[PDB]
Amino acid sequence: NELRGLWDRIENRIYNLRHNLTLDGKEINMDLYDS
Amino acid sequence: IHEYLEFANIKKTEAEKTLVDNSEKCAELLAEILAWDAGEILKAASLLGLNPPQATNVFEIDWIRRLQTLSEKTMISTEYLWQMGDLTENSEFSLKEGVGEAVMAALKAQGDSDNV
Amino acid sequence: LDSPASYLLDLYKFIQSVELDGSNQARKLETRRADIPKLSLDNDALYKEVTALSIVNDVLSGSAREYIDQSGQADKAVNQILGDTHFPFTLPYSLPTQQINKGLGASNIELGTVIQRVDPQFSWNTTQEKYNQVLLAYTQLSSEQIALLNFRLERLNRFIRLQRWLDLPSHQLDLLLTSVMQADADNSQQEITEPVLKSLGLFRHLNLQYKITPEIFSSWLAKSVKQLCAGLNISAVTFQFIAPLVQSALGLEAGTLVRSFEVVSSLYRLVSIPQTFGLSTEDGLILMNILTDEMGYLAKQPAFDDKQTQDKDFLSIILKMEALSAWLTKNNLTPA
Amino acid sequence: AKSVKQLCAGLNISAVTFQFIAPLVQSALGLEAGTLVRSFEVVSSLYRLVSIPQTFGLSTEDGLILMNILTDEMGYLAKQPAFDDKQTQDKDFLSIILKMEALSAWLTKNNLTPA
Amino acid sequence: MSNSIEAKLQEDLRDALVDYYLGQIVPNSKDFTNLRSTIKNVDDLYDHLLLDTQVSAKVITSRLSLVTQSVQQYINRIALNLEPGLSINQQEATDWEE
Repeated sequence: NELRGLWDRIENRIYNLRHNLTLDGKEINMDLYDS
Repeated sequence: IHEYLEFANIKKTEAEKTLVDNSEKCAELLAEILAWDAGEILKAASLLGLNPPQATNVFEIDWIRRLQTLSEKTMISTEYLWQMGDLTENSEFSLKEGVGEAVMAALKAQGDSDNV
Repeated sequence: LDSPASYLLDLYKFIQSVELDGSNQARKLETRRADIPKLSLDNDALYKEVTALSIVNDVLSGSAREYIDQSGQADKAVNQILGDTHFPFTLPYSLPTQQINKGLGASNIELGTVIQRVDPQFSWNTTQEKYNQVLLAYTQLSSEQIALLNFRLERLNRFIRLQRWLDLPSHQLDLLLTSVMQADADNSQQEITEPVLKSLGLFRHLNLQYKITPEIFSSWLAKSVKQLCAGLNISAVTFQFIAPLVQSALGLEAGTLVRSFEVVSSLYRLVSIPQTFGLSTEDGLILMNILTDEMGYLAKQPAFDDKQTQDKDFLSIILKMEALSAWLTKNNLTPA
Repeated sequence: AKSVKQLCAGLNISAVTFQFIAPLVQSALGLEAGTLVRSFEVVSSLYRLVSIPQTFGLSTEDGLILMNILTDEMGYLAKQPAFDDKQTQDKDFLSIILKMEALSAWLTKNNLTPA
Repeated sequence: MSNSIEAKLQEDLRDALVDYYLGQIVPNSKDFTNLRSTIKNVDDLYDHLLLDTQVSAKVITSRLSLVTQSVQQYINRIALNLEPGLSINQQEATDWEE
């Protein structure tokens, strides 16, 4: 079960790094408002 | 509106049709009552039997109400809105390839800002 | 002294002397993946070298587009040949001139293809070919590619695999298509053709405007306790109009106890369709009478093979109900 | 054809104004399609005609009014930047932008319009 | 503008990748076709071309970083596995420490 949890963890972390600008949070875009 | 419609109706067969109703000034008052463009409204000459056309005393005005509001939804011409009709019937492809690009360019001219 | 270049050259002059030869790919691939120690411009460009993902596109595509030139198959065609292939499940017609005509035309002010309903005619009380423009314009999501509708059988299942133009799951198309393919009396596999495909534009329309579900759409396309319990959706005092409905089959106010599908699907039509426009049953019966001189294919069948002979077709009726619901919202009149 | 670039010039101000651009290319040689060469003597005059009136908030149809009213002609829009015509004091371009400003102030002071 | 980005992605996400994969490898070449069995998935396109396809739609960086990354990945990759058939001497195999 550890192999299957491990390879899925690295796939999720690559997806996050491939977006970058989240850091799984929201670094770049925040507090903006309109109207 | 009455003086415009009464003028549009003057003697089409015996006088005015072969004189194009003096299109350069009769079609001007139809724009002036709308405070709108006396130019692109002349595209109506693409239908109704080589008349201006104007003596169809409501339907052209009724359509131009919707052309004026569409012309405020988007900056597209009535000339291009005609192509969006012509493309319906499994028509020639280069006109669709061009119209899609022309509508894209008309959006870039507004962008994420507002512009014109 | 040290630089981004002294870091790079300490790799480059090191990899050059990794000399082992013969049939092995490594240099063959690296030289096929061509770039050189003086790629472009000069090393001081670095601050302006800041660029998006767009830098990658010509490194893949700029060699790839040479295939028609290399094979000698074409040359005057500038790029578009990549929209004109199928068999490797190639996804043809994908060129942006098709997709922007759906997405970009919505993205500004939310108009879509519905613009074909607006012009140049004075009123929507107009001949059949107009509705056949607009309903097909609502189906689109794609292009003239829809003319395409062991391998000799799987190439027919590809018409469901090619649902990719639409955000539809694999359970949707059989639910969508089975009711209309049962309403059509024809026997052979040609039943996939465009006289059925027109129906998905009405689904797309009612979804975008009113958020219906494929189940309800494909469904509408003593026993006294059940006779009363039908009053859950709209109050059973309306069933003075339901004894007039069962005359499309055989029945009586008590004798309708059999609740047959040809009758109860017509109850499903009559209870569902007017409520999309906020109408009561007494207002819906007014629109049908005013527009058609009859029940407008409520109480009767969904017109599907009567539409094959252009007889007051049901697919036009919901457009007329919408067009009047707009005009009767614009003006402070009432159906009564 | 060059029609994509002929339309894409409409980014700054809507291409429906180009009914006035076939009258502009008469300072060189060209036609509504035949202007496809986009030569610097023509496109720098597009750059003048699109830039200078917008400093005062004018539309192209208002800018053409000021030039006609002040000069009886295009006021060195569509033509060259007057630089060696200014050496012989002929309606010089360096005065025109001052007149556009002076009228933009007076026409802001009063609730009239160019039209 | 924010919605035209969708089309500048879609031409590389799909069009440039599938027409390359089928056309170049199977019929056309004496380039990839000498190695016909080696590619079947985007993971092979990544490993063979040294390029980050189908990903990173919002990211910005220097061209020098991409150039570096390709060689930086390759000098890792030849030490990560012994295909293609090259080998690394024990000094060179010590000095990836640097």
